Amino acid sequence: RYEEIDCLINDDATIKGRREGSEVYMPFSWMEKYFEVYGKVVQYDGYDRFEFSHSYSKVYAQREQYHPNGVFMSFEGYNVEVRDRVKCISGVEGVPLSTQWGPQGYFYAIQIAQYGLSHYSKNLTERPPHVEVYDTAEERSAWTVPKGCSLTRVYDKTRATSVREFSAPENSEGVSLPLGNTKDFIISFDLKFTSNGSVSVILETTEKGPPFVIHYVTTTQLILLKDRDITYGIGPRTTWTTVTRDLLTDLRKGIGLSNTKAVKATKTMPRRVVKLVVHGTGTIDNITISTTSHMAAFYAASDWLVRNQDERGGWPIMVTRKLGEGFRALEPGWYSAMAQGQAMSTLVRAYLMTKDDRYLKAALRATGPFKLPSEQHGVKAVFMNKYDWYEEYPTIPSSFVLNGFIYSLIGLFDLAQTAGEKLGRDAGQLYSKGMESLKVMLPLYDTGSGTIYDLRHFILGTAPNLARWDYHTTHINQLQLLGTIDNSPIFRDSVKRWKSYLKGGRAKHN
Amino acid sequence: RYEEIDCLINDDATIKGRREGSEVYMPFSWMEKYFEVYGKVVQYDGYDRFEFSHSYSKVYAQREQYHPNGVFMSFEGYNVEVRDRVKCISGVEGVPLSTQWGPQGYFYAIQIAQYGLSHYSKNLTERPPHVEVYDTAEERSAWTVPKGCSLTRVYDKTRATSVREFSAPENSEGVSLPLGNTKDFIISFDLKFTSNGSVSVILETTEKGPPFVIHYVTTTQLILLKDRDITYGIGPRTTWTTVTRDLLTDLRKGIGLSNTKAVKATKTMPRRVVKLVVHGTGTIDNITISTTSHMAAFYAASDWLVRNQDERGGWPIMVTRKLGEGFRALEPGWYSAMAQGQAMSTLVRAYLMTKDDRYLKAALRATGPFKLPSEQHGVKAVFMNKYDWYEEYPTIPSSFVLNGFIYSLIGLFDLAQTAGEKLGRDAGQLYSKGMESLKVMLPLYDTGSGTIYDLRHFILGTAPNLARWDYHTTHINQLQLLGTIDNSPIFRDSVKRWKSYLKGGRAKHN
Repeated sequence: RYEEIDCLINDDATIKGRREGSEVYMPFSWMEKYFEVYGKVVQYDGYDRFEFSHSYSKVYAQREQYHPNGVFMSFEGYNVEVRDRVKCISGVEGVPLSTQWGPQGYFYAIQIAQYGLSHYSKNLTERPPHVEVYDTAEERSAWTVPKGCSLTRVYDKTRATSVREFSAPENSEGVSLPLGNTKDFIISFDLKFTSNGSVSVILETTEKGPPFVIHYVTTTQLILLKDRDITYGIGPRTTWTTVTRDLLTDLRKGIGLSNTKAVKATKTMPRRVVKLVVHGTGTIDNITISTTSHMAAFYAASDWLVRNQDERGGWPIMVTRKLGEGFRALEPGWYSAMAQGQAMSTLVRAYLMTKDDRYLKAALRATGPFKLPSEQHGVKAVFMNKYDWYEEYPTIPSSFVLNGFIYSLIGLFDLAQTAGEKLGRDAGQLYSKGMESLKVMLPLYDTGSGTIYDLRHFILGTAPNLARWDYHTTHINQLQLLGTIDNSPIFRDSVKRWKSYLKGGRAKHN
Repeated sequence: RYEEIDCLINDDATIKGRREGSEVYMPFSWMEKYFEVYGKVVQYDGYDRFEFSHSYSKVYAQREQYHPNGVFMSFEGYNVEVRDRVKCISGVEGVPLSTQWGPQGYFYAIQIAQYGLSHYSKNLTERPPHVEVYDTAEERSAWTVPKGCSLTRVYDKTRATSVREFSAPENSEGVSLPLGNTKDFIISFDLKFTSNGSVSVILETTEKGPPFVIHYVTTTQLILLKDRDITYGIGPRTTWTTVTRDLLTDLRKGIGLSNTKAVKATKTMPRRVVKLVVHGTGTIDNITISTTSHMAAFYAASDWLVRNQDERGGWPIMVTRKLGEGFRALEPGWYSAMAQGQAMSTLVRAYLMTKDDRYLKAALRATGPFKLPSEQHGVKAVFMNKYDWYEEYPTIPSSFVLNGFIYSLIGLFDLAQTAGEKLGRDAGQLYSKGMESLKVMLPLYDTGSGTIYDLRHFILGTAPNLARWDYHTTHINQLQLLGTIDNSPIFRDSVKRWKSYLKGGRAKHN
């Protein structure tokens, strides 16, 4: 005798429930939206279970105390390049290009840094990649050489082993080397062009029909799509470099090419790296395909940061940013505490890896914007005349975004610990001060059931800007990290309570 | 084909749900506790409905702009004396006595004031009471006069009409007057004793067996219970007074008499006021029974306030109060901004009714504690060195309870508006300043889904002390009141959003 029963919701709408004796059952289709909760029917052998969740995303399981040369917080599980705000990985720079606030496309230091840190972290946690090297057998030849082209083993005196000298007119089919990899999709080759040309990779995919071809060309063009040809300019390449490309990413970013702020999603996947094809004149060597190539990405990010830091020690964001109603628009050229800090964390790791002082010097200079107020090309805000804050968005009036601030602090900590007592005193001073403000202000972000993203409600006198669940777990990840390098009860206590919110826990009411 | 399905909740516990095709139904017995929501099965002609609610308690429907001589906020629907924190209504003082923080029993100005304001408000909104007058016919006699007693119509030269002179030994049955009221339970009589004695009221109730008897005796005893005899001392009564007693309250407070902080609940109700019985010598007149007697209660509260105000203009709370972990205990003698303000609101109404300046003078003096910091026998706190606050609990460190602060402000407004430009300038100055702080600090109490009771989380660095729903609607009631006397957008905007929280509305997340 389950019977249908009408359910009046807050004296407004009516939904259809079920009743069995004294028990009333309410439909999840209503619950999902009403409570903003989550549910899935999951299959088992001969039965299904319904799996309910109060929240989404998960808190990172720390394995040890945080240290500057180790994994960066939870970034071992963070895929930066896959997101639709990354238009592509530049062929010239080898780092992500952003479209998040301009469809124009711009290099954004936060993305570039996070690209570095995530690959850095994954290098520490993953099994080693499988690696296949091609064209490495006794004389002579695996290459296909059409009429009018040439491919010769030659000796470059600046190098230890022979290389391959190629010649193929642009209108010819080019010289080609069979690859045939069906498992791994990170390609690298050492390259030196003596003319305009291209290295093309032929890629069979899950899309029925002809393969896709990705053309890496000697121009500064960013990205192009025409039918099944995707083009990336990689610059002149007239001195020896190692080119490393993630074909999975390069393929999908080409497929999803869009005039909008977001790359179109695709389910298309690569199935076989068929062969490589070269047009022009020059030399090539060490043609390899690997499961992953994390450290190369890390160094590309680290080197981009060094080259693009300005005289003030900052990485200027050259797009206008309007944080919302009540906040003055930020004109191009603004700095971000988060950008500065994430860059420090990347550069410190690069320094510790190489002892190349250009990395340390860049990091030390990055402290510059932290010393100036927001209206003076800086990043410093003051909460109610007492507490220094390093702004993710240096707005007028101040905005006090939590996650970006803590990222700035982790950057300062990396730097202070690495530069040592004399050189790292400025960073260590900025850090200790920021940490004071953090410990004091942290309760202002706690709703009793989740967290708030910024202090917009108090600064503007408006509704709280509540943090979505993935920012909530980010907040937790950040505090548990800090909890390993600072023994204050507030970090362990906040983490414990903030974790309970993920399972529908709440602060007590009176 | 409704089938049972297991429901995994946050990867922890499993409950039994129901499934019909793609719809999953979850049991309210789990929902009620998990989401802390509310539900009732309500009967209709031939069917039941399940009525779901996100919250409890309701927001008061204002009918006009707030003014000092009108109803006090939502108090027309507030029953003060019925609560179990009120031990009884004193026979001597005619106002509530509290046991909330001491089972000892003490007079608490907040309760006394609210008793006054609620009865004041109900006088404005209710239909007039039915009123029955007894012993008012031509000579001579409705009285029963046992052997050895006397009851005579006599003339007191200080009074316009004859009174009844009584004489009955304490061990006699007393002289008695039939009443017989089955509908109304507020008894009053004019009284002057010339000896020790008592006026007893015989009350048939829903409890089977003999009637209860309430004895109003010429001692200072508070309240006693022995079998079906309840005793209240009303003092000597040796000069003419009007005694007014709510028999419903007097009965239940006697029945539920307890050595604890809380009066025991009872379902016992009065059914008939049978008769009145007098022992001793003296005179009595104007014996009446009414549905309600609101203004008498109002004046009893107003007069208590005048008599019990100290030299500093305050009503000292003479019990220790420990607000919670992190707050130093308050030693007896502390003041409350809420007590001060509620008293002003009562005294201003009394003044406006009577033009008796003793009421205005008391109110003006009540401003005293607002001018001193909490550690200096005052009520003033300062939020982060910038914002004056009037504390409900003047704790160390400061506590910043919202509802009590706003009550203090409504009191200051009543006073400022009533005392006029010269006399009311101090109150008007304290009010304007408090209102500045309120408008600025209000967002700190908004969780995005409810409100917070105080700022304990920020002052102590701990979990938010979330406001239960009835304090949430109190907050709303208070802001919509303020919204009628101050046109700032923040009041109308906060009210709108805070109201939506009652129906499961939430601030947007990012």
